[PDB]
Amino acid sequence: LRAVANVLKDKNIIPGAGAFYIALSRYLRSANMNKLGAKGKTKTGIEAF
Amino acid sequence: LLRQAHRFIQEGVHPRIITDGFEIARKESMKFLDEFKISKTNLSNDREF
Amino acid sequence: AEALLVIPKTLVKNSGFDPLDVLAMVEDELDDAQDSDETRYVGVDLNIGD
Repeated sequence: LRAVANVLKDKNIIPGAGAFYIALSRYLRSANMNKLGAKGKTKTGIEAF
Repeated sequence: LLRQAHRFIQEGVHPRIITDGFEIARKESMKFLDEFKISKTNLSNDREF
Repeated sequence: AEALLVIPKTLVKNSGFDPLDVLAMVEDELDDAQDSDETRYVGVDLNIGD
């Protein structure tokens, strides 16, 4: 009942079945090489995440 | 997340950079979260959905 | 590819230099070598650390 109630209150929805986890893991990996605006040692924390 | 960071701990990586890299990736994940989310209409015709 | 990195990693480790720092400087130098369109030979320096 609470999962359905959150759809009415919060108009935003996200797909499941690992759709958000796979898309976010691949995006952050390729974006770190194009940006390079943090630090060299930060790549270890971004790749591990 | 501790298992993936365990390999870096044995190599001499300080845990602060490991944690600082997570906050940077968390802020970048919020920007991708706004583009990835889909707004659902409040209309009552979504009962089928 | 990651298994062959142990040789440059343990080479600076016995000297006391941070093995994570040398991997960041060399990798960033190889990326700028392709943008300038020239052949650059990069190697580790044990005395200075760069």
